[PDB]
Amino acid sequence: GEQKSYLENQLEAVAEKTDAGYTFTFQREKIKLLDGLEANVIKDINPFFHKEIDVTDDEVIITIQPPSSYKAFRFMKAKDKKSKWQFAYQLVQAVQQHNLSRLNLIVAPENIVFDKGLTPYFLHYGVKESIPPYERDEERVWQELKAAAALAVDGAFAFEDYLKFNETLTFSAEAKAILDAESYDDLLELIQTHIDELEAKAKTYIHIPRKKWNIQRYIGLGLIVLLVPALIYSMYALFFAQPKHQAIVDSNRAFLNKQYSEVISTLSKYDAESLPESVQYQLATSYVEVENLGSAKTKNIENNLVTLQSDPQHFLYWIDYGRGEYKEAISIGRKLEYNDYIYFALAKYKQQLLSEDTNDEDIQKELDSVNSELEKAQKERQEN
Amino acid sequence: EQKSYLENQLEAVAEKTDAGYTFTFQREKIKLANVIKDINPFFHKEIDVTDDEVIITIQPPSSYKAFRFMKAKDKKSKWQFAYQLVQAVQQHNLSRLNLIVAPENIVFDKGLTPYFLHYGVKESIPPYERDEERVWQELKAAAALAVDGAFAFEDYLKFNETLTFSAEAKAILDAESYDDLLELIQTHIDELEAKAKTYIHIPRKKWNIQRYIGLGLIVLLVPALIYSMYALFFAQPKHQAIVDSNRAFLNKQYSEVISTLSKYDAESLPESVQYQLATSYVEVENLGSAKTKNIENNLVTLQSDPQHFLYWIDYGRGEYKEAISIGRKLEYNDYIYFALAKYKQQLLSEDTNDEDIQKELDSVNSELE
Repeated sequence: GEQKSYLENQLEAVAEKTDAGYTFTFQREKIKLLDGLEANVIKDINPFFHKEIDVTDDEVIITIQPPSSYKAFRFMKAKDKKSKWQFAYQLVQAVQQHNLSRLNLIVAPENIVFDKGLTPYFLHYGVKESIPPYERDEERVWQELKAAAALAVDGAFAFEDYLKFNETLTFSAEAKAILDAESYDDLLELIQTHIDELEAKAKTYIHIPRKKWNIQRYIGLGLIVLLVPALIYSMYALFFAQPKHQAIVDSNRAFLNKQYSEVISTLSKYDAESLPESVQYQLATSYVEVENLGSAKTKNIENNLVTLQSDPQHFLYWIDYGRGEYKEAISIGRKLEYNDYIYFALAKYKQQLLSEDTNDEDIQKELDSVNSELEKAQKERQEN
Repeated sequence: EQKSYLENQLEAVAEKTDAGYTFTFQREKIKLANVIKDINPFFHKEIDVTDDEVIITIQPPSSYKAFRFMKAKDKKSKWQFAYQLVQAVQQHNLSRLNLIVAPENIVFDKGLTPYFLHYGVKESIPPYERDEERVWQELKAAAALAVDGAFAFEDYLKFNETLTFSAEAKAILDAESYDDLLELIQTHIDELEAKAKTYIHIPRKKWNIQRYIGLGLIVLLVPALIYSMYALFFAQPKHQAIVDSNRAFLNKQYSEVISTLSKYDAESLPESVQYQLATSYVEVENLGSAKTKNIENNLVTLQSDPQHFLYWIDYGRGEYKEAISIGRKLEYNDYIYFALAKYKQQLLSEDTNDEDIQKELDSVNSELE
């Protein structure tokens, strides 16, 4: 199924690409050479293109060899949109600027080659009443031009789709604009606005080598993963660690001045286990002092139970008792096996539970646990 | 009043009015120009012959821009324009029309194709005759001006070994033929396309926003890192030292208080910590039981002048000249005499050539008697 191209069907010629150049072979019957020149006029358009004409008793072979750097139309499809619209602007201009009277155009893709400057060139030209296209056909050339421009810019369909079946196929917005042009200046203005819009868009863009762009991105992301711990630590050091140091300085100053109530208020927002053992000692002796027990009872606690060399559990007991945390202090008293710590905290816990209503079944169960231990220790301490 | 290159070569005044590009010559230098209308028929061309002037007016289509508008385009467009400029000169075949490849004579369309405004006429309008060598040098200078743009047209055209040209400008100006020059431009176009493949394209607004975000992160990270370094390596070890010396003070371990706060200056420590450090220096001094009792409950107390703490820390650290000044400030004669005596002992056991020590020893002995 050797299906022929548009150029081949229109001229009734075989178009091929050999090492010698582009071949356009016609039948002698369809070529009228009435002068002596043998279609010598075709060499007057692109003198830089090597042009040969072979006339035999039954065939006419035209050979066009453009410079090696010139590429066939098919190589436009892979270029960028800016280049496509520049090629289409220059393709319309080359058709519009054609003035050679004896030479007739055929705007087909198989007939176009372009240079490094994206300028299009036609390989085969018809000769007036000699080589097809025999006569000028402005309407045929106009429709060929809009289909070639649409094929080069859109590229969604083949040249014959844009050219012949135009009122049947759902074309692109860019291709419909090209194919619906009513004049050369209208199409040139349509193409110019697309070039102008692309050039304007490109001006608002920066072009960075991917390696440089990527290293700047990892630098920026590295700054973020370094700023989140530095900010979080700074917040802790400024709003938690620094005011704790000043509180430890202030509570240690108030302790030396026997201002036991001031030590309590200065360290009131801190948990006993967060404070150092020496600070725990000072807070516990301050709670013991503020408790206002007997002179002899206080003397027993301060030099036998809550000393700088005693179990830090003794400090935790008096801080819990001093902060109204009796259920917590009772557990500490049970751990140290000190029955006086258990009984003295159980008595205060009973009053704390008694302040709560007698309609909370959890409070009544806890109050029944306390009352049983207080009546057990009273009969034991009074006998032995 | 030096004119432009085009003006000096043709002996004409070149201007741009609303009617088009003006090229006015003197009647005497114009020899009897309808051939001028055969190159760009799309350009409106008029010739006015006055009794002493010939004014040529070329009006290309509105969309065509002057040579000066290439400078703001991208390098790829500048190379493509140069390619088509070399081709326009190479393809010029009209025998009676002569070229002048000057920037003030070139315009270009949306497809970057260059066009010449004024053409000379054979033995009629300058350039009167063809000059292939002048045209070749004009072309390479115009191509170099359009592509490089670092210097003016006359600098590239000068063709002298005086100006240190760019590598691209030198390549264009050193071309030996039209094909050598076209191929030279082609490899530069091909090398630009290959370089473009390794590039990412970010909208300038997006790239600028993240640059200020990134710079804002740096101005926020330097104070956060510096504060974190201070809090971790200076503020935290000082808090632990204050905790440790306050624990040792409560345990009557006066020598331990001294060694815990030894790396800190007395004025950097809080007043309560200064008190504990001073009473520790007083205790370590090992004075009399009664003498120590007088100091601890009359001079170095939690409610006394912090200068008393500074005196005992200076005395305890061998800073006798500093302690003497503090004793003089508090007007306490016992603080002056007791520090002057230890300063005399420090000066003793050094050398028998210290006249400054003998003068200081004579000052202390007179006040004690």
